[PDB]
Formats: sequence, structure tokens, C-alpha cells
Amino acid sequence: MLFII
Amino acid sequence: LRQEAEQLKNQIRDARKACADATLSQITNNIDPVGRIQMRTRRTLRGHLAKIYAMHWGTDSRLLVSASQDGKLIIWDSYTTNKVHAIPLRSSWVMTCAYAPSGNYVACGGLDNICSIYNLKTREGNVRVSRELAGHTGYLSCCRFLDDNQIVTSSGDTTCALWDIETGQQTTTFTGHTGDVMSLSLAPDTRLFVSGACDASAKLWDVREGMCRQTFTGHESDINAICFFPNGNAFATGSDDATCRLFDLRADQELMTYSHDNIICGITSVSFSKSGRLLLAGYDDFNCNVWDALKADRAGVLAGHDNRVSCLGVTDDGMAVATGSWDSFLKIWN
Amino acid sequence: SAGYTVLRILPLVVLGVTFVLGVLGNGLVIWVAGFRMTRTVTTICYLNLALADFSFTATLPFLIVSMAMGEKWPFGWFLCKLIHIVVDINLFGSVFLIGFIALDRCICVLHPVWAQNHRTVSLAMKVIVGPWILALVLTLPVFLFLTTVTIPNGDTYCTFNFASWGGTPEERLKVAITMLTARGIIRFVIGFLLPMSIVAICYGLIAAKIHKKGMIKSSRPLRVLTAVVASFFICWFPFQLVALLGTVWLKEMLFYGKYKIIDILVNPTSSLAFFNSCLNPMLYVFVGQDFRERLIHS
Amino acid sequence: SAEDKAAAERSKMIDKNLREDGEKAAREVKLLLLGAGESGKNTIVKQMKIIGIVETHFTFKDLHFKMFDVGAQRSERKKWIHCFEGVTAIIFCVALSAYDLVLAEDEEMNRMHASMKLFDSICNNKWFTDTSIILFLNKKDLFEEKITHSPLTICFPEYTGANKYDEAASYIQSKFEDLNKRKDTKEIYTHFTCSTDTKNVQFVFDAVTDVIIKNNLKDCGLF
Amino acid sequence: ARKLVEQLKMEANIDRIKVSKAAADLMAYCEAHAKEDPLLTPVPASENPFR
Repeated sequence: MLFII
Repeated sequence: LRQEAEQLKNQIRDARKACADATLSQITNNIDPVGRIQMRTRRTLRGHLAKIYAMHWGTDSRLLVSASQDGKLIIWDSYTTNKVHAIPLRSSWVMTCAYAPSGNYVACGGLDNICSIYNLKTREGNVRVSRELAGHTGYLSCCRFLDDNQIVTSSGDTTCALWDIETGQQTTTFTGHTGDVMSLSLAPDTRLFVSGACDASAKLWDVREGMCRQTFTGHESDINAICFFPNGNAFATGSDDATCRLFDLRADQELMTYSHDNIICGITSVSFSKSGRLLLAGYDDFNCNVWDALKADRAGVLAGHDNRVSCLGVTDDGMAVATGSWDSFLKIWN
Repeated sequence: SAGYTVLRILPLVVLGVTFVLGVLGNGLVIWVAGFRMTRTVTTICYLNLALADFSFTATLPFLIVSMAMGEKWPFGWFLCKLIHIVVDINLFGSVFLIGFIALDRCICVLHPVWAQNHRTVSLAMKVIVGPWILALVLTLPVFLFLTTVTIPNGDTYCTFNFASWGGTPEERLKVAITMLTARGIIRFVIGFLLPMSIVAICYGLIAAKIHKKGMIKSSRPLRVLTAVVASFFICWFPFQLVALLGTVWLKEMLFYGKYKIIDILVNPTSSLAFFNSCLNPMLYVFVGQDFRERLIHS
Repeated sequence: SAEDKAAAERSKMIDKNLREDGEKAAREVKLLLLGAGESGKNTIVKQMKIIGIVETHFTFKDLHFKMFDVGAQRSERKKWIHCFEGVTAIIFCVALSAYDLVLAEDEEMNRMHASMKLFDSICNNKWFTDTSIILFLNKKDLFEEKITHSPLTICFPEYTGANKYDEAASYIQSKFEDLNKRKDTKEIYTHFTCSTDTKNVQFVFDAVTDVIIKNNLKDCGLF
Repeated sequence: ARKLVEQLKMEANIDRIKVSKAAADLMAYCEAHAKEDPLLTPVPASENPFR
């Protein structure tokens, strides 16, 4: 879910 | 006949005035009050899926029978919350249940007009229909076991009858009530019993003779509860007028009234402790009230039931007081 | 810039009020429904949603303090892994539970006979724990491909690392970009398209049937339905749209960084999604009259 | 302790059977019938008797119904009327051709007025504040021919006229619905007892289905 | 009519002990059995089977 790059 | 009947009724009141010297509360002012009783829910029996209407305490103070309109009769091990039996009732509309003093029979009754006795000591291991008492036109309101052979059942047809399980037929029928009988209690010696009916009257019945030995008229609404004092010389009736009234068999008097202004709801079930000092009565205000039987001082409250409490029983040993309500849970107090 | 400073400070207070409201509401819902009334399929779904939201908001302050300092993670590798896994699992489970409640209400409305007969407690538990298995399956990349990375400057950011899996900078970069694209596609489709289509269709059919059969004696049911649909949309659609835009243009962002608006736009969208998660107990559970009566009696 | 474990294992086995039986008890529709005095209660059950309180259980369109008859209960109703708190619906039976007829027990009180008093009592009953009532007006075939001979002035003096089956049945149906003081929460599904096949049970299935939907939406917060 | 009168006459001939005597006698039973009433006098948890 979380947009982690 | 009509002219003398009115005087005969007044004669009972006229003789009552001479007997009425001092009230129970007046004499018992000097005694030490009980005070406040703090009872906590030790166990909560969560096994029912419908409203619970009646329960009976066993003589061993370990096993109790619970009746709910789910179609199941459950024998509860109050010490460990263990279900000894789960009797599938033929008719789900059950409003009363009884437990034999020996412990081998349980009888349930309701709107089906049949008092069914179940055998808990079957050799196979499953409870079977021992008997089905038919002969009551009105709904079964309360049934109490004199012994394994004889049972007395109160019905909504205004007549309560004594039955024999082995015979299967009415040994005798007690008549004299006006309204529908709602509650019935047995004496310790099982030689007498009383029946609470809708005409706000309590009648003392002799089992052997089969006739009304004594009549008490002190209530004002439908009497839903009744229970003898442990000594057997007095009893208290819980009616719909929010007043518990104590009647003395030997005095033909209203001993004292247990009423409060904060309560206006009816009384479903009443019972006495082992010593009879604590009159624990269920109410329609979703909680139970402990009443001092000698001074009418509320000695405690048993709040915690989600729905209306319908059945309340004190075990013979006095260890616990189990109260069942319409939320499908039984609570064990102390 | 003054506007950018406000644009960065606002998510902090948004997640703060989100954490407070979510913890309070989920605790109340669990304590009331899961312990003070009989078990029901709708009750089971409400407890599942409350547990998911509570477990999400319990770890929310860690994310709050992480993004308070430019996404730096002050804690250790194990704690970062645990918190990220819990957050992802709770978010996926909450979205799946919203979709499942929509589907269950649609089944109860369209085919009341099936709900009366074939909807039982044990089947409800099985088909309510199935979505948790799906959430764990979707979180598996977070289980595997997440490690703590420390930059030479000394700051630490526990993000997706690929040195061990690839072993070659070109191969590692290719694996990174393809896994990130797959994760973005999975999030967009299963996380958003699957439930939103379910929620819109299921609540739409309920509204269509209730209008055709005329059970609408007040505006409250329609208000509740439109509130559920509008809240879910306006909260999750911005976040999923920003994530999709970032994933499709992730090559440019990693190589050059042409689209830098997504990097600063993720935070408000995540804040709004978390606000949806925290308002779910109020929007789904507190609407019922029985729960309100039990709470006021408590 | 091994001995307690065996006793505890019995409780778990009993607990397992209780919930399985509870599922079967909760998947059946419970219906209560009221209205005595040849009101058509016996007539209604005949079309829907495919499979104390007279309990009949029949399944229509994969939905199980469990009907209860309390006609034999001649005691006080309010002492046991709380036992049915929670039924899906109450099927009330009224004889349409009863305005001229008078009760056998009391010859000074009209039979039709007695039906409304009992119908109003259960509408005003505290145990049925939310349960819908599937009102049934029986003997419509006998009513359509008796309407011409005897007008409604015997029962309802405040009748405008139009002594026809269509006009009088609607007025009688509307009069019963006016007794429902708890509006917006109880819906009266009035119907005329038709002799056609499967039509009488279809209305009950349709009425129960609507009640099930309303009950389902109430529990989920939609209502 | 006749049955009601007969029942009234049967209960009219019973011996009605004075309520003051009955009240005193009823209190005596409570005093004697108060020592064995767990509800009136709570007992330690060892004696109670309910913990």
C-alpha cells in the first residue's frame, strides 16, 4: 500500500 | 348465601384486626441490620441462544438446569461451567423447568401444555423422554418435584394439579384460584405448597387433602413469583406491582411489604437464602435487588444482566445465587 | 516556501488526529461489540475491521515520527520491518474488509434467502480470514524485499534494497524496477480497482433494490450509502492515483527526476487514506442503533 | 487432571452441537397467528401445510417457515405474549364477513370490533414495537355476497356508502392500518385470502422477504 | 357460590396466631441460622467452591 521507493 | 358471604369475607378481616397487634418491622427495629451485601458474578454460563425463563438449583449445589426458548434444556455444572447434558426439547416454547431432589429427573413445561420429564441416568448415555404429562388446558407456568414419583405442576388454566410420573395421570387437582397460576413453591417437608395466580391472591394448598387450606389476599397485581421461608411457616410473593409481600401461614396476615419508590417494574422471581434473612427478588428493571426479610432495607444489588432477569434461585447449601435473564446468560453470584 | 512548509506540516497533524481518533474508535468498537453482545456475521466483520484499523493506528506514531524528519527511520531494522509489515497488512486487510462488507450487504439485499440459510458464523469466519491470507500474500514482497539502507551521509532509510538478489548493478536495477512496477500494478488493481468496483456495484445494487422495492422511509439510508461510497473514493482514489503515476513514471524519477510533484504529493494522499482508515469505525459501526444503545448503556 | 478433561471435552462436544442447532434454528422464519372466532386461521394453514401451540414447518422457495398457532391458549395473552418477542412477522387473520356476526360468548359486543381491539393490542404491545404484521382478510368470497345484504352501518356508522366489495374491503383494510400507532417502524402487509394455488403462500414469502431485508439492514446500520 | 362459601368457611376456622408472636418467631429462625448463611456472612475463598 505504502509508496516506498 | 350472598348476604352471609360478604359478612364471611369481612369476618376474616374482622378477625385479622384482633390478630394485627404489632408489625414485623416494628419489632425488628432493635435487631442489627444486615447492611450492604456485595455479590460478584463468579461465573457466567454462556450456552444459550435465546431468552431464559426458569432455572432450578440442585440439592447437591453443583448441578443446575436452565430452560430457554431455543429448544434445548441444559444441565449446568456451576462449579466449572460444564454442560452435563443438552436436552433437545420437542417444543421450544418452554417457560418452566424442574430438577428432581434425587437428581435423576428433570421436568420442563411451557405453552405446549405438556410437562415432559427427562431421564438423566440413561444407560446408553443420551437423555430420553421419560414421560409427557398431558391434561392441562392452560400453559405450564411452574413445576416442582416432590420426589421422583410425584410432581406438582402449576398451569395457566387457573388450576394446579399434582401428577405421578410412573402413573402418568393427575393424582389430584387443586382448584379455587381465579386468575392464571404463574408461580408455585414447595415446602421443605413437601406436605404443603402455594400457588401464585393473576388474581393477586396466594392460596395455601394441602397436597394430601387437595383443597385450599388457607388464602392470602394482600397484593394488587399479577403475582409472578412465590417462595416459602426456609422454616416453612412463611412465604413471600413477588407480583407486578413492584412490591414483595411476606405472608405468615400461622397468622393469616401481611407480615411486611418490601417496596421501594425507585422501582415500579414487576417482580419475576423471588427466593430466600438458607437462613431466610436475604430475600433476593428479580425485577424488570434489568437487575436484581436483595431485600432484608426483616426490615425491608435493600441490602444489595445484582446488576449486570443485559436483559430482563426472569429466574433467580438460591441453592440449598447457600453457596451461590444463580440469576438467569433474557440475554441468554446465567450469572453465578455469591 | 511558506506553502510547501504548510504542505509538509499538515500531514503530521492529519496523522496525529488520525491516530487519536482511530485508537479511540477501534478500542470502543472492540470493547463494545466483541465482548458485550452476541456474535453476528456483521458483528464479526465489524470486529475484523476494528482490529485491522487498531493494529494500523497502533504503529502510526512510528510513521509519524519517520516522516517528521524526511522519511528517516530512527529505530532499528527489525522494528522497521515489523512496523512496515503491520501497516501494509492492516491497510490491505481494511480495504478487503470494506469490500467484503459491501459484498455481504449486497448478498443480504439481493438474495435474502441465501443470507438467511447459507450465511453462518463458521463460514463467515473462514471467508473473513481468507482476505487476511490475501493481504499477507500481497505483503509478502514487504516481507522479503525490504531491508534497512544507510546512506553515506549517515542518515538511514529502510526502503527496498536489491544488492543481494541481483549481484550486478544493471541486473539489480532491472529487478528493482520490474518488482516496483509489479507492486504498483498489484496495488492499483487489487487494492483499488477490485474493492472500488465491488463497493460501487454492491452499494449501487442495494440502492437500486431499495428504491425499486420502496423501503426508503427516510433519507438516512441513502445518506449512509453515499457517505460510505464518497468517503472511500475521495480518500483512496487520490492515493492510488498518485502511486500509479509514480510507478508508471518511476524510471524517470529514479534516473532523472522529471516528475518531483509525486514525491511531495504522496504524503497528503497517504494522510487522507489513513484518515479513511480511522473514520471507518465511525462510518460503518457507529451508524447502527444497537451499537449506539450498547455504548450509551456502557 | 484427566477426569476433568473428559468432562470438559463433553462440554466442547455439546457446545459444538448447540451452535450447529442454533444455525438451523436461526435460518427458519418464525410466524405467529392471532385472531380467534372463525377468523380464518384454520383456513390459512391449509394451503401452507405441505410439511398447546400448533407448530407447522414448511419450506417455500428454499426458505423455511415455522408457524405458531396460539388459538388453543384460552388464558391471559399478556402473560405469555412476551415469549414471541423476536418473531419475523405476525400473521393476523380477520374474517371479512364478520361485521354482522356477533361473538358467541358476548352477544352485546360486535365480533368485528373485537378483532380490531385484539389487533390494536398487539400493535400497541411493547413486545412487538418493530415486528411487521402480515394482516390477512379471510372469507373474501363470502364477503362479496354478504356486502349487498348487510351494510357497514351495524359496525361502522361513519361509512360514506358504496356498498361494493372493492370499496368496503379497502375501508376495512384502511381501518385496521389506522390502528398501527407505531408508524415508520411496523409495516402491515394486508392481503385478501385468495383460493388460487401458490398465491397465498407467495404473499407471505414476499412479505417475509421484505421484513428480512429490513431486519438485515437494521442490524448492519443501514436502517 | 356454594363452593366459594365452603372454602371460605374452611379457612375461617383455622387458628390465627397473633402477628406479634409470628413476627417474633420468624426472627428467631433467622438468628439461629444466621451463622450458616454464606450470603449474609461471606466465607473465605477456600470454603467457597466458586473461587
